[PDB]
Amino acid sequence: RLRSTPQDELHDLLCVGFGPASLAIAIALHDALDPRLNKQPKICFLERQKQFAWHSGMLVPGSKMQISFIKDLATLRDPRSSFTFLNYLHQKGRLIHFTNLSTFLPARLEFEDYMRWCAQQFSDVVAYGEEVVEVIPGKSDPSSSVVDFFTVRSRNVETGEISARRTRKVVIAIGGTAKMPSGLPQDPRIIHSSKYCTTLPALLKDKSKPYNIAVLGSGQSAAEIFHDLQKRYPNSRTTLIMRDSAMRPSDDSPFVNEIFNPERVDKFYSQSAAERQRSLLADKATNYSVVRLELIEEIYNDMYLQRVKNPDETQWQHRILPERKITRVEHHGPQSRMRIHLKSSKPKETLEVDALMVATGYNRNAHERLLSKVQHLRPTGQDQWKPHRDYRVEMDPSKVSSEAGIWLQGCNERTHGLSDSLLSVLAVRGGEMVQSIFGEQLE
Amino acid sequence: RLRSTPQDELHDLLCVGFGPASLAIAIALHDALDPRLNQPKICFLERQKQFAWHSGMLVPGSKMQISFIKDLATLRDPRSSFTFLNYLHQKGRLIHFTNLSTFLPARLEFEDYMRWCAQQFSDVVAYGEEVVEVIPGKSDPSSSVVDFFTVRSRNVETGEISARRTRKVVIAIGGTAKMPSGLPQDPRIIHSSKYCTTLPALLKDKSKPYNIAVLGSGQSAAEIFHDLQKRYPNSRTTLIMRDSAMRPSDDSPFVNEIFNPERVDKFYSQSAAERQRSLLADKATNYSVVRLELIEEIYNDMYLQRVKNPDETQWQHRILPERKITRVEHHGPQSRMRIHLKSSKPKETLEVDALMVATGYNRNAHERLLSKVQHLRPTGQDQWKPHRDYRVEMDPSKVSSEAGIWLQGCNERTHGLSDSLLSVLAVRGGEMVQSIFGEQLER
Amino acid sequence: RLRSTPQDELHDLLCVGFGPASLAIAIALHDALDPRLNQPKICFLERQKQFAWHSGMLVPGSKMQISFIKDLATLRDPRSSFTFLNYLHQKGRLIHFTNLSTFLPARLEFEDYMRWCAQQFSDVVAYGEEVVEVIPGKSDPSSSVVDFFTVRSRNVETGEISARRTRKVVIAIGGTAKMPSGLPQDPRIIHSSKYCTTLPALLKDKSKPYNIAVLGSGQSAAEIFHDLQKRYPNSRTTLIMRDSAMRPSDDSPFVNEIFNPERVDKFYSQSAAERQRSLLADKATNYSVVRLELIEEIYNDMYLQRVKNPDETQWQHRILPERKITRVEHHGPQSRMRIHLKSSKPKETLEVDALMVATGYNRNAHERLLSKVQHLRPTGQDQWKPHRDYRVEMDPSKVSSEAGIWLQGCNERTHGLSDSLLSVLAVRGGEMVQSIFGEQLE
Amino acid sequence: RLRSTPQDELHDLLCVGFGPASLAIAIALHDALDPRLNKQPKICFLERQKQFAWHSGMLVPGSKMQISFIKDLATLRDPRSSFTFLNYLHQKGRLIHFTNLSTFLPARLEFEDYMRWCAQQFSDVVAYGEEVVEVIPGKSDPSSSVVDFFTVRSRNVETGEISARRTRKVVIAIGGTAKMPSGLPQDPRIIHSSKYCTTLPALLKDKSKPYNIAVLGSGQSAAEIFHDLQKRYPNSRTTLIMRDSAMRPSDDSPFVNEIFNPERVDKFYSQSAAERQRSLLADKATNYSVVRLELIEEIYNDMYLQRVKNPDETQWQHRILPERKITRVEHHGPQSRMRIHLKSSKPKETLEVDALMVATGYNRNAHERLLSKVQHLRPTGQDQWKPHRDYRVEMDPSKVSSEAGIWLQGCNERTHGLSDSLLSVLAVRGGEMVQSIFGEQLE
Ligand SMILES: Cc1cc2nc3c(=O)[nH]c(=O)nc-3n(C[C@H](O)[C@H](O)[C@H](O)COP(=O)(O)OP(=O)(O)OC[C@H]3O[C@@H](n4cnc5c(N)ncnc54)[C@H](O)[C@@H]3O)c2cc1C
Ligand SMILES: Cc1cc2nc3c(=O)[nH]c(=O)nc-3n(C[C@H](O)[C@H](O)[C@H](O)COP(=O)(O)OP(=O)(O)OC[C@H]3O[C@@H](n4cnc5c(N)ncnc54)[C@H](O)[C@@H]3O)c2cc1C
Ligand SMILES: Cc1cc2nc3c(=O)[nH]c(=O)nc-3n(C[C@H](O)[C@H](O)[C@H](O)COP(=O)(O)OP(=O)(O)OC[C@H]3O[C@@H](n4cnc5c(N)ncnc54)[C@H](O)[C@@H]3O)c2cc1C
Ligand SMILES: Cc1cc2nc3c(=O)[nH]c(=O)nc-3n(C[C@H](O)[C@H](O)[C@H](O)COP(=O)(O)OP(=O)(O)OC[C@H]3O[C@@H](n4cnc5c(N)ncnc54)[C@H](O)[C@@H]3O)c2cc1C
Ligand SMILES: NC(=O)c1ccc[n+]([C@@H]2O[C@H](COP(=O)([O-])OP(=O)(O)OC[C@H]3O[C@@H](n4cnc5c(N)ncnc54)[C@H](OP(=O)(O)O)[C@@H]3O)[C@@H](O)[C@H]2O)c1
Ligand SMILES: [Ca+2]
Ligand SMILES: [Ca+2]
Ligand SMILES: [Ca+2]
Ligand SMILES: [Ca+2]
Repeated sequence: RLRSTPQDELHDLLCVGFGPASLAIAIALHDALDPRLNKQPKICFLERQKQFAWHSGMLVPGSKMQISFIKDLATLRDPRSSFTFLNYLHQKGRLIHFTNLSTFLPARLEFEDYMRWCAQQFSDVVAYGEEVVEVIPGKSDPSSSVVDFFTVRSRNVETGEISARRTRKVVIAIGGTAKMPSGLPQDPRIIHSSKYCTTLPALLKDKSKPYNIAVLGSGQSAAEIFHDLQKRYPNSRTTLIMRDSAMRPSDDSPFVNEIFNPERVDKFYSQSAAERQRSLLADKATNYSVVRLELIEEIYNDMYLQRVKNPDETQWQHRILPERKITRVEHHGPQSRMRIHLKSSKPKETLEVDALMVATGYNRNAHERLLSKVQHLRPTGQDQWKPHRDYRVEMDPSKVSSEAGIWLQGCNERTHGLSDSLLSVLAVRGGEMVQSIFGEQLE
Repeated sequence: RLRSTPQDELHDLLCVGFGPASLAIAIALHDALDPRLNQPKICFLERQKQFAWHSGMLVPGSKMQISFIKDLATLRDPRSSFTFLNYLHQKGRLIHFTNLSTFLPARLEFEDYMRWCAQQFSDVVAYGEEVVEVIPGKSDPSSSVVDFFTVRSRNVETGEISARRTRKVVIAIGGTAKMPSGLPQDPRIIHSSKYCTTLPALLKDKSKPYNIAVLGSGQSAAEIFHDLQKRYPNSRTTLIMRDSAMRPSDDSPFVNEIFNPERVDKFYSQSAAERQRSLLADKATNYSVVRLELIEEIYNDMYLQRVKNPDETQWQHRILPERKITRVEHHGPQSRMRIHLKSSKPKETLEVDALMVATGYNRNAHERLLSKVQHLRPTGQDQWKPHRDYRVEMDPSKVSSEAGIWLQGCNERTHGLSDSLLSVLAVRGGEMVQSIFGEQLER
Repeated sequence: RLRSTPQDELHDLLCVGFGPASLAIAIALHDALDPRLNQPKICFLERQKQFAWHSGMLVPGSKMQISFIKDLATLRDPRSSFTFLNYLHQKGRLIHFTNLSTFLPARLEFEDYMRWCAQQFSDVVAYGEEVVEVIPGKSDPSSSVVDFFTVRSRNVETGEISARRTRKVVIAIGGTAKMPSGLPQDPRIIHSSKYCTTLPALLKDKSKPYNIAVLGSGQSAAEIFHDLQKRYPNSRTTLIMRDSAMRPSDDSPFVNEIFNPERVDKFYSQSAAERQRSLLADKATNYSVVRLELIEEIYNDMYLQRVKNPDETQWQHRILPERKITRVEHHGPQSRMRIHLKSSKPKETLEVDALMVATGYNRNAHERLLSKVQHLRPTGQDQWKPHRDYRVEMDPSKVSSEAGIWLQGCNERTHGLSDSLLSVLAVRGGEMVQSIFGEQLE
Repeated sequence: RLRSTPQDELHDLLCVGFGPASLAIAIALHDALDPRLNKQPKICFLERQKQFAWHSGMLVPGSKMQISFIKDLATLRDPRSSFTFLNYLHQKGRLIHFTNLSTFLPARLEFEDYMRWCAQQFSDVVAYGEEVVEVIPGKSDPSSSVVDFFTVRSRNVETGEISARRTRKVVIAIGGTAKMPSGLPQDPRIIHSSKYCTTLPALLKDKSKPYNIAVLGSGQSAAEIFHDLQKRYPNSRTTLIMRDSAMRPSDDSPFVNEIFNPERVDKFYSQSAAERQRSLLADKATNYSVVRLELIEEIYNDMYLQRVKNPDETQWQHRILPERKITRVEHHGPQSRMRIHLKSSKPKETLEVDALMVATGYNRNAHERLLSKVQHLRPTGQDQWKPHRDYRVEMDPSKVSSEAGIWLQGCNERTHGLSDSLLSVLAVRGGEMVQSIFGEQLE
């Protein structure tokens, strides 16, 4: 229903990224325009992938959502929305079938399809294959001392051509970038977890071959990869390398998990920086460096069966090496394998591996580089973009028109809480964003 | 949305009973008239003084036995405003229920949801009306053809009789208590359906060492037996069952596809012999079975008695399996009742202060209620025959086409094990609205 | 420590079979001989070359269906050296098993536990011996009374016949494959009991798109159906069942009291009518049922196919309910058989490279084995009748009291649903040692 | 089979305390003397309580063990022992019935009965009702300057009379003592969790009275008390006061829990003090200030039901006050209720309560007072007892004979790991203790 804006027109809103966060904004805008639900803006979305896809590099077989399907992209804002997960199922003729599953945790493949089904209804306003590379200040009058729009430049991921689009307002919703240990070198055989399903098969084409494959880390991504490798490459020898002493379980308990409630964002944001830092630390185990207990137990059971076959752990096909860090990687010459050097992680062993899967998490700072050509518009003394409660970043008012602005989505954990980077509050936050950006225009 | 019809007018439809089945029809009619989602003269008569859902069995901790997705609207249209999720959103409780991580709300909570739905229809529901007669009406003195029905109800407070005229009747009156034959009439012999409303009046002192027997081994018997040991901590309770053990309900996913709304067509279109065979083979999904978790809790309570005393005969709370009651003897209120037991195979004497009889329900009450119109059935029929759309066969030479009677909730034999449950109410509500109002709504 | 008896001597007891039932007797005799806890001339004959527990069905990930406490000793004496926990302690694995927090070891692990037990009786077990007949013996040329038995066994690898003489015999030979009568004999039609041992030799290319059918809907059919989809990832598998659905086994605690060892006394004393009715009423504990967790796993795999394609007819792996096989075309050089299906209610065909037949077992094989002594039964018996202590009725005028035959594992009709399982083996082994050797040990 | 030594004789070993730690030693000595298990020392145990009892003040209805029954007092050392939990069940005629329970976690009540069954076989070497008060040095030749025995002085609970027993070797196995926040005054209405079942009923006799009852803390003891009070006093208003933001789940994941393995004691002890501290910190959530998830979920569901009835948390019968600390208690005067003053626990609110349950944990320092009169025998420069791997404390060899010594049990978490104070390694540690104390004597 949302109609396209011509590429060279002045947009009202341009969103960088079309993952769940921008999709929830698109959905919330649709719903706010729906006479059936409420009491058209010139909008477009740029997405570097060639079609909608949700962490496709980590769609390992059997992987599940880590959040109740009720926390979809609409329901917590309005269960009557056409964009609920249950309505998607009903449109697919699968609602009763999903009901008989008796699970709150769909396969990630299914929840990706739900979001693909939503995203297809916005295809007229999404430009796929466009990687935004810079955002530059615009002036309607060149002799004005005030920026009143932004030019967003994007690179065609197939041809390299640079496109430009003008917009009053920008949303940056680009998720995370791979965090690599600084000491690891670049090599086609060292692959971050985010590119597991998508590039490792190309590297290791023979599923029956006895590859040596190592996994670095001990959070959910590492555990899913380590566990999947033993099925994907049944004759491989896999090694899980972690600096902790053990995989530790994610905190799914209900009182702790109320920090993810949508209505907590007001209170979290109003707290002092010192309190927000302490709170995030105390609740870290709900999300970071932890594994769903059910997957830990599965891996533990697999280890036990190896113990039944051979009591000597050093002889096991699949091994966990706890409290170790990689200190050196040899990787030159035509030989297939790298030599990983391991030391204790407390305050030498070597391994010959065909590939090293690096499951060491994500950073959420890439908006600083994307926004570098407008960062002179920030107030003096800021080395970082500062979002208000409504996610609009602070601009020097002598330099930027009140009609122009930039909002950040998904990189605001420090100011808005641990739910900021997840699916947890997207339905409600998308509704807040539509009111913040479009509210006056709608009325 | 549904406006009252003056009590004197010729109604389009009168529904007898305002339990979940009739409520689902009201909701389906509301949704069919809702321009977001897509007036007849309708009224409902309910004997209870307000909406209430097996209030006599609202024992503490009792839970739904069916996923909340099978509420009164979602399987027909997840966008409906009458979904359980939207009810939670309207109550400010949606996020809190999400953190519960359960498909099975407390029965108390699901009653409040349906009561919240029911309040939307307060203009078209007359509470405290017990329907006692359905009378054939002939608007033409010069024709013996019946073209409407007069429904007579007795007000439970005044006892006055009121009459309403309607073209069509829905009979949606649930079940009546099934009692073993030959029990004496004694206020201390109480059917499970009146457990919460009658037993506390009879046994007022919660600390007294009452002897309380429970007859049966299905879900009602297990919930009552388990609850009595908490409600009367010093009581001596006895579960009497003719089976050798409580058996677990079948909640496995392939078997339970028989409850899918789209299976109604398939079940109906089978011969009487195959329908009868089907119901028998699948009986363990519903009848004479207990949810495994409750079985396990009762078993653990029994085990703890064994820890304290190895002699089962001296336990406070006991199960007497493979027993039948030969008679319940009484000598007035001055003394306990005496339950005489023998083997249920093709002996004990119990002295009790009350006998909870959890022996299930019959769904044949519509036969008495419709006795004054049964001469309009085709020659030879001794029971009402519903077609697929739930309308009973009438002799077409005796009843007009504008007049009809439908049955809801008593049609297991022709429509499947889901008929008496919540399982297909949302979808069946939609079909009923089509069958009864479809043309009227098309014009 | 059970010492061997010279083969030509007259044994006190000869046991046919060395599966868990006979093994539980050996363990109970060992424990009865141990003054720490509290020698007859005994020998066991086993057709397999070593101890093995349904090796043809040791599917990856398959689990015990009974708590490890019902091992081969604990319910009779938790102090026994032959408990599962002591075995783990001896293996250095007890703390590691504890951390699993499960009552259900892998079948592979429980087999190893019983193998560890069985290796301690190697002095009294002859493997590779298939018993073929039991013939009566009369040690007195002047009396017509049978007072011993000769057990004749064919060596598996040499085919040579050996004769062993014994006063008492135990038959503990488990079950035989039950096949639907209308199926023909073909290398591509394999009973579930030979899944792991026979199917790989027939279907050698783990990556080829075979069509593989599975007949039945009990635990065996479910385990094979689910496993085939991993073992042959490109196969098209089909579960053919005459019921409408896989149904869950009853593991609920009151019902499962029927497996309690002390229940055998009460069950045995019931009438034949009551025992038959009782067995029927409790059938869902054991027969034609699937553990709920596995049903749900199979259901979830079906659901994921529906996510990828809503048309069930085009799914890789399918279930075909309320079907019966009316005909199999298997003659010809074509690698695939054609299966003809009809409704099982009182024209579709499948072309398959193999049909796995998971249709259960019979436990009547002792009738053929004992045929040369069946004239010793009392008149008017067409079956062997076990007493409570598992000794079969013999005509007193024909058989001396110091001679007898006991049956193990085939007495469900008289001793209850626990008879064929591991459930009462520890306790039953103790009772058997008392019945067979009790007067001898006192 | 262990026979009494006359009270006035020189014992080989005297154990202070007869809880699970001392009982495990008694069991290991018995097994070491059994020719079945391995092909008599003068020993006595002194126990303050009148019979064996295992945290009887916290035997709340429904409380369960938090460790697999396989970790009983013998099995991990020798599954053949007559003192295993499975053998105890067999002796009681309950083994099959417990098997049908399908649980690794007996009721605490049942596990206490198991240990009482073990303890009663040592009744000839245990003096109950004896509170040890001091350990004093002994010189068999008083003119010499070498200590070669110890006199253990104990107060008879019934008569207060002091008796003295002499021994070469002493074991201190006295568990923990109630830890109270230093700011709380002494008052009969302020009760530590350790005395909940035994003292609170004496204080609040009428189970139907609407008492106000507060609970301080958020570990397992606070959760069990908070949950139990709501059943024990159905009309009470209970309040859980915690300085954390929420109850947090205990870590029962299997890799982490390998720290409780008996064979890990060697690994843990052989680490530096820095690394022992760091590791105890990393694994703290297995044991301290945490609650079993299933209990958290049950309390959460009870709170949810209150919310169904009334969305305003301030009106709930039972409430949780997070991030609070008690700053003042008013408790002088004849009024039934104390006034508790609360403030935020972050770096005006009052409650009036009939009682305050203090679930603030335990200290394990009480051995230092009992050994004060021998702490001059430590080597020069120690102000704390230093146990070696085999749990014997370091003595100055020029002052203490090699045939005399003191061992500590249960208070050595610092040096021996998180399992030290639990049942986790008692079977194995008992065997080790028998070898250390009586090894040469038996060989
Ligand atoms: C493997 C994995 C599984 C997860 N599972 C869950 C879960 O089950 N439940 C849950 O609540 N959360 C989960 N998360 C957390 C995750 O962050 C959210 O699920 C969600 O993806 C966040 O949405 P988003 O739109 O903020 O970020 P993303 O999903 O990362 O989306 C960002 C988008 O922007 C695009 N983009 C990036 N840079 C540019 C650019 N320069 N120009 C144009 N486009 C660009 C990317 O291609 C991407 O599509 C998971 C995270 C990972 C890594
Ligand atoms: C204790 C109990 C618990 C159950 N729990 C579940 C569950 O968790 N999930 C599930 O799917 N099903 C459950 N059921 C099955 C139950 O039948 C349905 O939940 C549902 O109540 C059926 O709805 P109904 O409108 O058909 O009948 P009812 O709910 O019985 O309602 C019929 C109505 O008609 C009224 N009535 C009867 N006679 C007259 C008259 N002469 N005049 C006027 N009014 C009359 C009654 O007062 C009542 O309000 C349960 C049944 C029982 C007994
Ligand atoms: C696939 C499968 C899985 C099962 N899993 C379980 C479980 O987890 N828990 C449970 O309680 N029960 C289980 N059962 C039931 C099973 O019957 C028992 O576990 C157990 O195997 C019975 O032991 P048995 O010794 O009486 O028979 P078996 O285990 O069958 O042993 C019989 C032995 O006799 C031998 N034999 C046969 N004929 C001769 C002959 N003529 N001469 C010499 N030797 C002969 C056989 O080789 C065999 O070794 C399972 C059954 C099957 C088929
Ligand atoms: C409420 C609670 C529940 C617990 N549940 C578990 C569990 O389920 N699993 C687990 O692994 N651990 C559990 N623990 C940990 C607990 O420490 C162990 O269960 C166990 O109690 C340790 O035994 P111990 O003998 O070292 O100390 P205790 O059990 O404390 O025994 C110490 C004994 O010494 C006696 N004593 C003390 N001082 C003197 C004196 N001066 N003179 C004479 N006698 C004295 C006491 O009377 C007492 O009997 C629990 C602890 C608590 C508080
Ligand atoms: N199925 C799903 O829904 C799914 C799947 C995957 C991930 N996720 C979610 O995505 C988010 C990220 O999870 P993640 O596992 O990818 O990342 P993560 O939680 O941040 O874990 C990163 C792991 O790598 C380690 N690590 C980080 N830097 C390291 C370094 N320089 N050297 C050595 N080790 C290092 C970390 O150890 P330290 O803690 O010591 O730094 C940790 O073990 C989580 O919220 C997760 O739940 C969800
Ligand atoms: Ca949860
Ligand atoms: Ca289910
Ligand atoms: Ca069970
Ligand atoms: Ca665990």
